Amino acid sequence: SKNAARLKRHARVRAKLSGTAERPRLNVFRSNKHIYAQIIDDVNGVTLASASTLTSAATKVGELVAKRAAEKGISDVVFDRGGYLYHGRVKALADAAREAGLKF
Amino acid sequence: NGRDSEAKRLGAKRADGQFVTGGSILYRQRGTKIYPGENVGRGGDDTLFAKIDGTVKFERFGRDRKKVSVYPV
Amino acid sequence: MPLFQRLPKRGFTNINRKEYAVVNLDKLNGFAEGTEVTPELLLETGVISKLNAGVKILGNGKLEKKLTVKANKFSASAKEAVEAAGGTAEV
Amino acid sequence: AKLEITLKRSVIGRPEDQRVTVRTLGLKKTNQTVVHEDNAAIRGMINKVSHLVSVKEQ
RNA sequence: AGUCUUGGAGGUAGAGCACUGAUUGGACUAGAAUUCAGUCAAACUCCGAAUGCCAAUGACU
RNA sequence: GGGCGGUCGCCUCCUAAAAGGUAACGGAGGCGCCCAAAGGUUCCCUCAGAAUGGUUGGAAAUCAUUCGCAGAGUGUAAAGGCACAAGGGAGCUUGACUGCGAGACCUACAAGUCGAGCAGGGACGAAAGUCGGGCUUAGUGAUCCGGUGGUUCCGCAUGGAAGGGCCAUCGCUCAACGGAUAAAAGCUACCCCGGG
RNA sequence: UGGUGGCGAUAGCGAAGAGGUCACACCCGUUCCCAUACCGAACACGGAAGUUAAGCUCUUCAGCGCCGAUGGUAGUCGGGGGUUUCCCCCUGUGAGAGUAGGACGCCGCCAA
Repeated sequence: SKNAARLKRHARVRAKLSGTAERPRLNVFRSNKHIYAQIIDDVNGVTLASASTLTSAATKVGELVAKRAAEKGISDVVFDRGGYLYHGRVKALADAAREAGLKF
Repeated sequence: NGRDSEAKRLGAKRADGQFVTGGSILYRQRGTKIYPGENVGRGGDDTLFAKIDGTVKFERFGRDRKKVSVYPV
Repeated sequence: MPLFQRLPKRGFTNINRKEYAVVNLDKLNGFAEGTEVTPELLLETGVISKLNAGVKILGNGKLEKKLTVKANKFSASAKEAVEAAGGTAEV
Repeated sequence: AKLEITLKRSVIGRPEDQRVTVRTLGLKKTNQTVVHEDNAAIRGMINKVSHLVSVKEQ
């Protein structure tokens, strides 16, 4: 189903890029209700930054993922497209936090 | 049917726990029998080598898939 | 076939190559006083074994006092080392 | 403790490495005798050449 | 170099069978695809063995 | 035993005794290439065949349904490899690149093989990154000699030119493939002669 | 309860119960962002009436698959011996098949 497809897509994208060497990865979770976001590594699993709300009016709240990342602000973090195509709210959640002091 | 082609040099290049300099020949084989591991790249003839100087180890993946890796000294 | 009959020949040769006599900068460290150091005194005492086309001075080594030098050519690093001790470079 | 080791056959006609192991024990003439302290490495040699060397424990 | 200590390969026949095959026993029954499984495999493969050589780090000689 | 025939390079298996290497006039097969796309990149994609419903329709070309762990496919022959796909479908492109290269593999040498990383310039994508030809291994040749170019060096008393050097590039079935010369048939025995 | 994980399906498939204030899913349309060898099916998109019937979750089953001994074997690595198109002893490590059995999961990280 949709979920499975998205998972597979993410895996395909995880199979190429990992990045997690104190330049961690930042994932997006897109549900039918709202959009979740997590920063996480590979072997570690620690979530240095985790933002969520709980169209792009939610991405104004999706701008908070760098405003939480402001507390630390320590190396660049690679963005994860998930199973979501860089078109819509997922693509507008990267630049939003990019301007606040994140280099990606 | 007496004609025979030259047998290309194929086999193991290094062993376990051996100080291997980076870019040194490791395991070269046709196709992809042995998957790459940590700090290991691929070549034109699917040959396994090293990038950084350090020791070498042996391991596997699933139920029938081995892979090589090189940990820094 | 032997190896030398598989290596191809290498350009050509010049009919007149000018090779001057070279002396480590260190050859002037064993002489009495830097004065009128003309190549016909280099060739008499025998620091140069044979004058050919010209006398070139090389900048390998450290100089000592000032000594009048008369040479056909000069290396750029050799030019300053006599000009630092108090010698003259008359070409 | 200690261990006494004596040849009873010769190395002539025996295969290659069995000449080398009994050379590293110190034996080079038949009916020679050498003394060595016990070990797992030395005891492993004797299981390689047992028909050749008979072992004498004091 | 020698031995033991530990982790690092190879499918050789001990072999039997999913794949390929030699087959036929029986087929399914249009005796060609294929059904329950007996056979044999130098060019058949889901399994692990006895020495060496690659090292390794120690021991002893 | 000399004669008749074949074979003389390269690639995969089999002998070749479970890996480097390994013989026989031992057993099987392939090749002197192809393709600007069957290429690079970005993003999606799962398959063959079984089993139903008929307009052509055959035991069979298509057609929508239940299914399939690969019974599919990958320019080419095999084996090794592969459906987190290398295998399908499109967007977009010419990295089928210039100077190189720490090192290693192979082993008499000559060659041959893989290469992180750096620079110059790009392609592609938001980015990270990937790209120095094709899933891997075959599809080629010496020096020598002449040919077409880019040019600086040199150019014989002085200037030129002539001619050569130095880079790009052509001509080899030399096929008895590490290539005796540009060139080359039998012949005869009473035979000359070193040998069984 | 969600997210992303870590371990060689012991994770799996299969069969039955539980469900959902929240979580998450379906469900409502295409106004544009973006869509189809054809299509709002998917990808998008913007919305909360809702059943949970499924997906997902909690809980059971040895149905299938998987994992797996112990012991004995076999062939041999030393060494020995006979009748040798081979056979037999002694110190040596010891499988596969087969069964007992393992098992319908464990172990991190936050978030609510």
